[PDB]
Amino acid sequence: PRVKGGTVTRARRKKTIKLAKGYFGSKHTLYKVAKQQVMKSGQYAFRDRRQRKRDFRKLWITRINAAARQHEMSYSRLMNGLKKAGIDINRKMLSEIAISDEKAFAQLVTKAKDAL
Amino acid sequence: MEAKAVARTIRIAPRKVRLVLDLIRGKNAAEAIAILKLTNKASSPVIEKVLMSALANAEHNYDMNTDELVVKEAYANEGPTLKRFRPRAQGRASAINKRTSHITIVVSDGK
Amino acid sequence: MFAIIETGGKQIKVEEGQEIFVEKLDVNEGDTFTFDKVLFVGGDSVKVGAPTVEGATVTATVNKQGRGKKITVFTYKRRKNSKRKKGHRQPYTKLTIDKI
Amino acid sequence: AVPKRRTSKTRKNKRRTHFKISVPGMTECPNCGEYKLSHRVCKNCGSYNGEEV
Amino acid sequence: RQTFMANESNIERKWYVIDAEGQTLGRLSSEVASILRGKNKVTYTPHVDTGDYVIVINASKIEFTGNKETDKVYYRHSNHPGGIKSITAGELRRTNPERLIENSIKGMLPSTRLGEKQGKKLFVYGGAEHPHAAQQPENYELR
RNA sequence: GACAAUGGUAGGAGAGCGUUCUAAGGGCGUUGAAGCAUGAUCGUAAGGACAUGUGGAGCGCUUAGAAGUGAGAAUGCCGGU
RNA sequence: UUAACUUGGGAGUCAGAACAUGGGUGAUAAGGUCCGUGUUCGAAAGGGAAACAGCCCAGACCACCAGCUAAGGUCCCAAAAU
RNA sequence: GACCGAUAGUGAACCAGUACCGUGAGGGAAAGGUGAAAAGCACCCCGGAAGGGGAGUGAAAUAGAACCUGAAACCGUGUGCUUACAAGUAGUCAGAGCCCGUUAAUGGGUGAUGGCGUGCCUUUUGUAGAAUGAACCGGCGAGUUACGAUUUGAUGCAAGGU
Ligand SMILES: [Mg+2]
Repeated sequence: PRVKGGTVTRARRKKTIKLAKGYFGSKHTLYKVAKQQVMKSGQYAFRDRRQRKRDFRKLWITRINAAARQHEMSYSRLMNGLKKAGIDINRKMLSEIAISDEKAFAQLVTKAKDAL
Repeated sequence: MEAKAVARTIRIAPRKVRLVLDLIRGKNAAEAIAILKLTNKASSPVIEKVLMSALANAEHNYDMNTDELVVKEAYANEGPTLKRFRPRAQGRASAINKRTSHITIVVSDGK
Repeated sequence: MFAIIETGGKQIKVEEGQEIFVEKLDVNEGDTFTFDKVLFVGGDSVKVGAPTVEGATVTATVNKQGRGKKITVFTYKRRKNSKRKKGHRQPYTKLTIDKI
Repeated sequence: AVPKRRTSKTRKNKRRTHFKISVPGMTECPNCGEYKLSHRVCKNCGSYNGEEV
Repeated sequence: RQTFMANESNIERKWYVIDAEGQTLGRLSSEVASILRGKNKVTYTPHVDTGDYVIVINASKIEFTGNKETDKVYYRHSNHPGGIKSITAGELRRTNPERLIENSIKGMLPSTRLGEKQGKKLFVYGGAEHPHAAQQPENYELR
């Protein structure tokens, strides 16, 4: 029996265009142009879940380095002592202590100089 | 309370109409009759003859006065073409698209 | 005050009356959980400060356990016929902090 | 020489910013009480009023 | 989750004036291009304007070691054909010492939508006075 | 519950969604079907529902059968712009 | 430590490229051309070499705003020792 | 009739080998649908007329002979956020400020500023390639059946099977 091409070329070419709303100009209207931007906007996102984890570490190290220099110590002298003086567990997301409570961040700097 | 009078499939183009309909939008209805009677284009008496039907269907059969009326929206959509050809040189032929237009004038009275 | 807990291979700065993403634990809803491993507990005046300090435990109370938003994972390569397409919902656990 | 690309709908609508007509520059014909185009006579009853035509 | 993002009404930016006498040219312009980007402070984030306004006085007494006074040249072009123009760092100290430091610093600033706004927190003066006494600066002992 | 594996074009092997039609068992439909339109929903993928609007008489589900069985490109072919 | 031979079902391929190292031909010429052994690209993403299939470190099951390291790096652009 | 349902099945569901092309033999398309019943819009009003808007027939004219449902491309009119010192394969991930309020879930629209980022196929030792192809949207458009051959999976019997 003749299988007529039914309502599957409606629906398959909506659920790509509806993913692609918010794009400039013709990249949200036409099929072929908004198709091949959806294939690249799920490829850019795949290397940006892997890059997000290592570019928020190029920021936490920047804040700690701009915290120990006012106590007159390097950064590389700060994550040396806190592995060697204490067994203060390696954490750099918890440079939130240096922002919030400067009185709390001062006693760590005391303990780092104490056994180095 | 608001009226309208739609004229459709007028022989004139759809881009040469909406230069004149751009000019009278949001203006008092007493002026806009007498702006279309001073411009020297080709679609001024055509638009004028349909503005004077939204100003007679707003006084008759709704019974509102024609001293307070204001043009709320006036827009020109597109009607079907008439594809005729033109015999061009070296045995070729090019297609000439005579387009037609729909004209809609809607007056209001601020209520 | 505040304290630093260690839950899912990573560390969370938490104070009081606070709700959190934590990756999946083994409790039903309406239960009570206990973090026996705290690191730097104390605000301005309260201090201990220690390598994996002992004695202080932090409680919690589970509000719901569910799944995050679907993160569609696509990857193609040009000039070839290669593609892949997946989808993922990382399961979490929402808590509420009752005592330090 | 032919176009190299299809000119878009952003570049098309920008080019006809300056493509329009201007207002006629009307007056009020003070004897009949109509509108007329200035420095012209009236198409109805109407004087020129510096010339009474 | 628990991270901080300092924004348009969560920071202040106070003033610094730096005596630029008796010290070399590119050893000075690193403790200025880091003050303008704001790496002396915690609550440093990208994508906003932290930092401090920096004023430079005594531009006339910066230094050079070796023959940079005669063999460092500043090529610029003018987009007409045959238009390259040369100027040396010995005649630039004497003629226009306000430009010499101001391009020793703006070569060290980032991608140039925000690095145009960071560079314009810098005031370079030739003598020993400055009309910015109404803004209350202080001396900054740079290393 | 331990310890293991999992980049991949030509190509070999496996496992599935969907479309029209027929047979059998059950079922919704003018107190509104198919189709179309909008939506912040569900599954590991193709794909499945449901909620108001338009629409005006026929359509899905479970097991098995049979194919004119799936379109982004062929200076592809007819129609529209 | 974990492959290897045997019998049968189904295709693909027969245009190869740089670098390293033994030699021919050319001029101890070419990103030249023709053979032996090894690697990478072919069919391989990622960090480095400013940009750059073939050079150096290393083989992506998906998620995380945790951790320790390789080639290479620590004034500033640009993470880390003026 | 496990055959087609208006680009299908005859070239042809419409008065088809007909408009139309050729001196001639010969080549050859395009077309379908109001409603259950024409009850197919009396009369007033702007108009030279077309075409409208009321009143009326009808279950509905937002089914009026451009007559069932009415997709996309493409042209319009309105409005919440936004843009006139900036070098853009137009996205992505981090994110202030503003206007909202869904299938209720660690929500939606918009995007000042920062990081990374040279379209898709086809042929290649190798393409962002300034090598090939497509203006865009919609339909149609390619490993099939027969009678044999051989191996594999099933099943019925088995010195006998058919
Ligand atoms: Mg080009």
